[PDB]
Amino acid sequence: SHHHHHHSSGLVPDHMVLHEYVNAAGIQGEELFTGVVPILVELDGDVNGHKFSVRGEGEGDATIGKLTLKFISTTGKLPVPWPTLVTTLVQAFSRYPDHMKRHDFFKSAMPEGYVQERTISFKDDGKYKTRAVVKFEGDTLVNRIELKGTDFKEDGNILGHKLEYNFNSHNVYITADNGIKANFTVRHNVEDGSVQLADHYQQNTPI
Repeated sequence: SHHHHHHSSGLVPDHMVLHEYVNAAGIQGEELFTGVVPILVELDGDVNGHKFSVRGEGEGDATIGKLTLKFISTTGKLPVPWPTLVTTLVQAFSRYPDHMKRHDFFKSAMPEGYVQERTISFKDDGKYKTRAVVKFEGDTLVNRIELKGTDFKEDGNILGHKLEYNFNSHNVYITADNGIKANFTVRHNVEDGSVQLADHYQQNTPI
């Protein structure tokens, strides 16, 4: 009724390539994750009124907890730093040890999927509200997202693009909600050596 994911991310050279490593610890739909699974990501966003869209493609291998995703901004330059979109842009690919596969809400909701909603509050700055559908549509796992960002400072670390293009490791704590809830705090390195925290509040509902 309470476990975590450990997440590690590599961001590689408007465009971003993301390599993700995720495993669970702390304690029917699984058959779609035996192989390598193609992934499609679509995000439509508005931050302080700045509209943008992101499209991503890649594939995931949940038996080892690895994902590779390539993203492009289809509307030109992003109004926010790519690192701030990483957690929004598929926790079904987390590797669960055999002894706790019964807690894998994300795979067991498949193929029908789940709705994933978050509020992400950047400390001393604005917030994102996100709503996503994560599901299989044929042989492909899709993550379809609407993101609304509000209350950001124009000279802050987000709209001012002061975050380093890298990503730290995090623990994502998960408990049963007939869905799940999760809470965690992301740490973003800032170009002046400070850290920008981003509190994540998440609720997932099966479809």
